[PDB]
Formats: sequence, structure tokens, C-alpha cells
Amino acid sequence: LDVDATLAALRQEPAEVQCAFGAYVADARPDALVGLMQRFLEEWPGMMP
Amino acid sequence: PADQPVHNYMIKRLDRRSLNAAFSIAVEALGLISGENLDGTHISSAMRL
Amino acid sequence: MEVDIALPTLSPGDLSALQRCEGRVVFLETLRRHATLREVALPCGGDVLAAMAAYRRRFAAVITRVTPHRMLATPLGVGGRGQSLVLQNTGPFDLTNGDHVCLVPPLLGDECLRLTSANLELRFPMTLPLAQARELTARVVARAAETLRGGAPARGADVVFSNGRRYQLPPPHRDNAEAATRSLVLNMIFLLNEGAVILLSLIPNLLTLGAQDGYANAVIQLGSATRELGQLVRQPPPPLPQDHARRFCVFEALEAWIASASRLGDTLGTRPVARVCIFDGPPTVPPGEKAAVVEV
Amino acid sequence: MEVDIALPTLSPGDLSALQRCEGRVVFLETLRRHATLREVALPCGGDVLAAMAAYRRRFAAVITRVTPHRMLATPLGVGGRGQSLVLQNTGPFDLTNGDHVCLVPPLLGDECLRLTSANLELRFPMTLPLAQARELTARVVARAAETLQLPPPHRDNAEAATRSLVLNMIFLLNEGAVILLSLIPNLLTLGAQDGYANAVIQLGSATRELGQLVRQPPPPLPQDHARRFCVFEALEAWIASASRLGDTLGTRPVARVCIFDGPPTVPPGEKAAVVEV
Repeated sequence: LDVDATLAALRQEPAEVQCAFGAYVADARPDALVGLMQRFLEEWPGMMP
Repeated sequence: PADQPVHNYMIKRLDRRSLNAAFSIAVEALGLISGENLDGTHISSAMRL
Repeated sequence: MEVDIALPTLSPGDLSALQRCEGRVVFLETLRRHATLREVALPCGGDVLAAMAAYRRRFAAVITRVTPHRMLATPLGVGGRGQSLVLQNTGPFDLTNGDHVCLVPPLLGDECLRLTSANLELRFPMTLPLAQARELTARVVARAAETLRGGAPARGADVVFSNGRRYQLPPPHRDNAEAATRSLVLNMIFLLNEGAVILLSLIPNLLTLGAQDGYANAVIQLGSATRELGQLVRQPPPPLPQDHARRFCVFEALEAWIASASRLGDTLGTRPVARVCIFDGPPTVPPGEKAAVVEV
Repeated sequence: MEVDIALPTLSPGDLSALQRCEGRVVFLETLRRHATLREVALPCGGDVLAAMAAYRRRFAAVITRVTPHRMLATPLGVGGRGQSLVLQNTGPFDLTNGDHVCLVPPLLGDECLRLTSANLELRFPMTLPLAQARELTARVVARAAETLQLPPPHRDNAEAATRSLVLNMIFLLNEGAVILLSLIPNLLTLGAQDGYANAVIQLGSATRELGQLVRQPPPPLPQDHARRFCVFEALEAWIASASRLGDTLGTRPVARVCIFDGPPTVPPGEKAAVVEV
């Protein structure tokens, strides 16, 4: 389970973000699961170039 | 194309080793050969020999 | 450093024609004291851009006297003290005394030796004074461009003077002028448009300044010291994640444009190869007649 | 003429290293017959753009012999074009027969015959073929334009490079140039029926991204579209500019390689004959 070396050596490339829908979570707020899904689906492509 | 006659000068170094052996002779013989403890007994000269 | 060329014996009659080209230039490959005629040969119907690019990776050399056995050449690049030598002018118009010659492919209608006995062809590049050549290239390219957009196909002003006489600039369909020059006009017009687009993309508000008081002021300020009107180049918008099918990084495009423009500028000649220093002769050599020259 | 470079007293630890620099080039400032070593010397590596801008202001000189007192040189081009000499290559790419060579400042540094006794260091420029020196200059100047194995710029001279570039580009815009600018779609449509026509256009072409996004109207007839014609003038101007765009950012090719007998391609670190231009 030795990843600290792997990560500490792999981050030499500055950055690149292909997509973000696959590695991001979020804490919802109240008033959920009827219009909340609507607020989600409206910008679903906004996460996937 | 044509080629010219090429030369080359090179030198090479030596390698240096050693050798050794062991010849430890006793103390009684050391004494008796020198005769420092040789007493004029007909039995001592035999030990010298 | 004079090279000779083995000559695979052809025939009578044709060898006279080979003797007539005792003054032109030929592009060798490497400086060896021997070479076969099969080596210095080019399909006389060829692409002008590629030939003009290849003229750099070779050496110029002029054909001195020829014999049924061999023919002698003298390279121009390397040399000692720049000795004199004779040259047969073969451009479309004459060249005066005291100027510089340049080597361009047969841009207009072509002439090429067809040595039917040996089954090979030869191209002998034109010999033009510097400025007249730099303008003739633009002439042919601009005519092709005007034709491209299907506009008014003629304007009666595709003519070039040289020492009085008017030259006609033969019609652009004779040998393959509609095919062996397409490459050049495409590769030039495209780069010009790309440079313009890149500039306008870096400075979006250039063509919305004062018609006579803003643009001139911007140019004069840019030519002068570091004011630069701030970042006269506004910060371009941020690009896409380089996998989106519509990514456009302007600066890499500028990089590619710089590279391609430099390369195209170098593969155009316009760097003199010789200079006419005629002496004891008629001061103006007409086409087809030899002319004393000293290499530069 | 033979430039004579005098030497101070040197330790045998570095004289023998200087002996190995028999085919590299140095940059004097004035062409007197004599000159001390201390004069011809550049500081340690920094700002490859500034250095490349400095090579234009001085004429080169290659050295031939290194004696315990004296070190000769040869002013490269001041009046000659056929003084066949030899200079060793120190650039990564191996230069082949036929093509010219251009001097370029070194990258990453690390090429400094640091002489301790004399308390100075030299940085001999590397030698690259033209085709790749152009591309390197392109990359560096573009990177300088980005800031409004790789060292960062300095923001004090990068602006000068940007200024030169933007001037050489601005003066391409002519009332004839717009006429050419009008046929971008007529060019793209031509780059479809044939193969070569499409081949000449690049991939990130920075123009195909435009011809498929913006329509432009017929051009306004310029003043006196009967007497003169503008496309010709704009094209002549563009030829005149592009013929001298490469050198104005980098350096003119200084010599072309000619070899009479040896193998054509010469590898890095090996001397090869040459003639200057």
C-alpha cells in the first residue's frame, strides 16, 4: 500500500482536467429529490465537455 | 566517396597485484640454532641438528 | 574543384544540341570529381515549389566545354578568390551590367532538353536580375490569385518592362502553368491569410481605430518606445481541455506560422549567387547570349 | 587577417581543457589585430533571447591554434566568402552535408569551460542547421509572446521581440491584402476536390477555424480600381518581408557545410570542413 512515493513523484506535470463528472461529489441542501434532480440534470453537460 | 588512411594512438595501463606466505618457526629452534641456550651435552647437538 | 560528368554516348545530332547548352547551370548533388549524367536530371514537367526547395540542398555549377566523352562543370558555392566564369543568360528578358543574378525554376512556360537517345530530361533554371525576379514571382502568383476568385479574368496590365522593350508574360496555360504553379500560389496565399488572421486575433480592435489619427498613432507608438498602450494584445480567451474537438490555442498557431513563414522565405532564392562584371563587350547582354560574370 | 588572442598564465588543469576547444567560435566586439582573452568573454548562461539578440551586434570568429602563449582566431565574415576553414559541431542534431549552419545560444547552460585561475568562464554557442534553428526561434519567441530544458523569460527584453514580431506582422495588412482575405471560403472549397490542395493547409490551421465560422461580404472596390492593381503590391510586399523574417528574430545562416571525401553526415562533437557565406 505504498502510494505516497508514486503520487509525490507523479505530480510533476502541472495540470490537466479532461472532465469532472466522474470524480466530484457535493453536499446537497434541503428541498431535495423532486426539483433537486431537475437542478442537477439542467447542467449535466456542464460537467462533461 | 573516397576514404583517407586513418590512424589511432592508444595506451593501456598495468594491473598491480602481490603475493605472500607464512614461515612461522618455533621459539625452541630459534634459541637452539643461535646456541644461546646450547649446553655442551652430547644430547643438545642432536636437538640442534 | 572542377567536376567532370560521364556522358553515355547518345547519337549525332543530339550531341550538337548538348553542345549548344555550353553556358547554363546544373545542380549537382555532392562535390565529387566524378558524376553520371543520370544523376543531374529532373523531370522537366515538375512542381515548381519542390524544385525551388531542392535547389537549396544542392550546389550550383556551370557547364563549361563539352566533348562526346564528358562535360566539365565548375561549382559556384565553394571557390578560391571567386574567379571569373562565363554564363549563358536564359531568362525571359535581358540583364544589364553591374547587378546580381538569381536562380529561379522555369516559372513561366518551360523549356527543357529532351535527350531522346538517352531517355532523360534536363531543366536549366532561369537567370534573372534580383528585383525583376522578386517582382515576376509576385506577378505570376497575383495573376493566378485573381483568376482563382473567378473575377475579371484580364486587365491588360500583366506586362513587365526591361530596358525599354515591353514583355508580354506568355499566357498561363502553355506547358502546365495551371498545374505546376498551383502549389506555389496556394502555399503563399494561405500563409498570408493566416498571418493576417493571427494578428487580428491578438489585437481585436485594430481595425476600429481612427481612420487616419488612431491607426497611424498606434503604429508610430509601437515603432517607438515601450508605451504599447498597455497589453495592446488583449488576453485571449482560455482554451478547451485539449480533447474537446474544438480546441484552439492561438499561441501554438502563431508558433507554427512563424516556422512556416521563415521556411517559405528561405526557399525562395533572392540571395544573389553571382554578379555581372562584363568587360570588353556590349554593355547590355540580350537573352541567349553569354555574359562574363564573377561569382559573389 | 588573423585575430590574435593573448592568454594570461594558466594552470595545467585548464590549459589542457582549453586545448580541446580548437574548432569553436567566439564573439569579439571590435576587429583590432590584437585582443586579450578577458575581452572576448560572455557571462554565464541566462536569457537565451537576450543572448540571441546579442549575436547580431557582434561579428563571430573561429579559433585555430592554441599555443602556451598565444591563441589565434579568424574573423568569420567581413570581406570573404570562400575562406574554407574547419569548426567542430556542438549541437545535438548532427548536421549533414549540403545545408547551412546558424549560431544559437546554448540551452540549459552547463557548457562553460569555467577557468578558475583566470576567474572567468566562456560559453561557446552551439551550431544547428537552418531548418531547426528557425523552429527553435519560433518556439522561444512564441513562448515570449505567451507572457503578456527551458528557461523562463525576463519581461524586459521579451517585449522587444514581441515588438519586432508585431511590427513585421502589422505591415502585412494592405488594402490589397483584404482582397486575398476575401477568398478563404473559395480556398477551402478548392481544398476539397483535390489532395495536394488539402495537404498544403495545416491541421490547427487557425484559418479553417475561421472560414467555417464567419462570412465576409464582397470587398469594397478600392480607389481607382482601373489604373492600378493592389493584390500584386501586397504580394510583393509579403515576399519582401518573409524573405527576411527568419533572420530578424534569429540569426542569418553563417556558413554552409562542404566535405570532399569524408562520410556525408558528421556526428556531434566531431570537426567538419565548411565554407562561409
